[PDB]
Amino acid sequence: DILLTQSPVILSVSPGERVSFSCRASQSIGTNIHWYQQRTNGSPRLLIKYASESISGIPSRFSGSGSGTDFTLSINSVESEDIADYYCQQNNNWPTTFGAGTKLELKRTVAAPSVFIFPPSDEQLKSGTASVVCLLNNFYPREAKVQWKVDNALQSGNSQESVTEQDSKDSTYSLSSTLTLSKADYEKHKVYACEVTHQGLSSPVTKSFNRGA
Amino acid sequence: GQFDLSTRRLKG
Amino acid sequence: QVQLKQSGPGLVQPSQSLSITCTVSGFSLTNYGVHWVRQSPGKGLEWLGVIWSGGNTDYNTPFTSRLSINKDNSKSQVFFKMNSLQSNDTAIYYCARALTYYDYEFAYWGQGTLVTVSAASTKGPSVFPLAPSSGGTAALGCLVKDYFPEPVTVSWNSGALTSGVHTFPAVLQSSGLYSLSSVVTVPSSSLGTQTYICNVNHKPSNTKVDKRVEPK
Repeated sequence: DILLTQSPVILSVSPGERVSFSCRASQSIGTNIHWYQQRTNGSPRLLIKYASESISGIPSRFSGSGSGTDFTLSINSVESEDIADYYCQQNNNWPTTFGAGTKLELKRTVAAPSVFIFPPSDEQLKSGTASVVCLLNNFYPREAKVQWKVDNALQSGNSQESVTEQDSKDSTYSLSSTLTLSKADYEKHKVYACEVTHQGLSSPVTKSFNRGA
Repeated sequence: GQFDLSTRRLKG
Repeated sequence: QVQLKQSGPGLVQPSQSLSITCTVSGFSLTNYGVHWVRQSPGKGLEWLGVIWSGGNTDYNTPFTSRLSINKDNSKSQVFFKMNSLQSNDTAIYYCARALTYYDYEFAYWGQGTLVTVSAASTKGPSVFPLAPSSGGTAALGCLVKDYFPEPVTVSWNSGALTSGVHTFPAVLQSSGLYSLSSVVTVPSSSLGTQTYICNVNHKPSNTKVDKRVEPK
């Protein structure tokens, strides 16, 4: 099988800049290479066929070149909607094979998160489990810290984080931090606090509630 | 570098 | 309008077999081959096989003995079947169609079918409100907890509300069950006028829940 090597693993640029993806084949494949774009939760989308040929409905800022073993996919002026992974495919030799992909990330100005805290619903408390959710919305860059405190006690190991991929329009991330307690433990305490640290904040922001009001 | 089934995106 | 629509995601027990149906429209199976491609954490994008216009099939080498592709031209359906699945067969499976009838330039894809190979059992989620509470922008959401396997679809107000929506990637709990939240930001002034419903659908368990989310 032909081995296709894509580089780099991750690309990070600013909007309006040009960007290139490399795809190298373990042996000559003429111009028999195709390129695909994969957005978050999407199926692959065909960008270029046979190294350089246009595809209907694909914006003109996408192009490709190369022959033999060294191939290049280019975006001459990147837009936020280009946030995706990019794969090459060879079909000079059976079976057709794909590269491992390059990730394209977009830079943008620092944006501080908007922080919200959600107490557990009474509905969930009926089940014997309490979930406390802290939301960090529309921020950049991705790095952030969530510190949980229950009655001034540092919580450790009983929370989980999930981060969205970059937004295709404003290039921000959003983060959810979920603190899970047994209903018994939740009823034995009062002050539930989420503390958020981020480059866009001059001070850590704390959202809290007292069980009840 | 690996495909993540939750997001259909490359992660590490 | 060329389209390919696959059957729903689901669970297959280890050593058991996988069946996916690909229904096409906008073209005829008698004029085009239909390819099958999967995408897994282990091996990334992986071409599995193809059934050509005239009924012939090609299978990628490591799948010759456990792969079977059939079709019904009249019904515009292609049937994919793979035997003896193991854990690393967990992947998203796509059917795809090339630009020309003989080629491999995949310009049209199905929406994909996430197949989870596990011995565990299907479990529907519980949906809990993330209620807004007291700069004119309120955040609210739904907690979609304790389901298996992936995935679950979440939308807001039956598709009418998409702006400001964030549906977070699911996370695996120590219980072996998944959980996720879906949030949305809206104007505070609309909380007394507009209804906010998250529409949750866990196809592997046929669990559909509409959860109204109100200020408490």
